[PDB]
Formats: sequence, structure tokens, C-alpha cells
Amino acid sequence: KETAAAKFERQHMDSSTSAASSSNYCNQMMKSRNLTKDRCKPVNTFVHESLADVQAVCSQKNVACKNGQTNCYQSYSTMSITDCRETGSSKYPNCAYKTTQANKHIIVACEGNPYVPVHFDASV
Ligand SMILES: Nc1ncnc2c1ncn2[C@@H]1O[C@H](COP(=O)(O)OP(=O)(O)O)[C@@H](O)[C@H]1OP(=O)(O)O
Repeated sequence: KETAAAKFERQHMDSSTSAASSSNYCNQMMKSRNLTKDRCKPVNTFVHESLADVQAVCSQKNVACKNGQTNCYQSYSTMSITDCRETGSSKYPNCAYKTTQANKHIIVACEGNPYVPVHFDASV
């Protein structure tokens, strides 16, 4: 089975690119990371930082998760991220996305030993 930590890396980590490279970035990425296999995932965020940097967030600012749990943490510094929003004209299996680059603080939920990121909660 794919572990929770590995799933987070697959759905959210992209250190190979410093920013949202192109307008076609989300269409290629959502497809290659298997996020459109069962249906079109409406929104998803990719983080362009090292794995070490994102893992360190688990020891940063503790904040409440959107779901009410208390295992969420916000990064002290802004990070390069790319938001993918499914455009209305998107129709499974032809999923379509709008690529958007930004620099914001990320909020992730952490779990386990080692305490690592397992879910992307929000960007602020
Ligand atoms: N407070 C929280 N809020 C939301 N999801 C949480 C959470 N704490 C943990 N999760 C995890 O985050 C995963 C997030 O759902 P998902 O795997 O579809 O990812 P994402 O939310 O990043 O798109 C859940 O399977 C759950 O896995 P773990 O139980 O393996 O951590």
C-alpha cells in the first residue's frame, strides 16, 4: 500500500521546478501524479521547496486544522506554490486546469514517527 507520507509527496511535492513553469503545468502535473485517474480532482497544490524544508514545517507554528483537529502547522516563511483549479470546461476524463503561481505560507497536517506531513490543509 502507498503510505500516507508517500501519498503526500506524490500529490503535493514538486522540487524539480522553482515556480509554476507554464500555463500547461497543472494539466501535465495533475495527470502524471495520477490525480485524474478516478475523476478530476477539483483543486490541488504543489510545493516547490525541498523535501527537508517542507518536513520541517511539522515543528513550526501549530494551528487548528480546517477539520477541527489540532495537528496542523503553518510555515514561518512563505514558500513557492502552484495552485491547480479545475476549469468548468473540464470534463472527465479530459480534466482541465488553470495554473496559478504564488508565494504563501503553507499549512499541513502531520502524523507518525517520524512526525511528517500527511495532508495539505491550506495556504495563507
Ligand atoms: N487534521 C487533518 N485534516 C485532514 N486530513 C488529515 C489530518 N491529519 C491527517 N490527515 C491525513 O491527510 C490525508 C489527507 O487526505 P488526502 O490523502 O486525500 O490528502 P490531501 O488532503 O493532502 O489532499 C488523510 O488520508 C489523512 O491521512 P493520515 O491519517 O495518514 O494522516
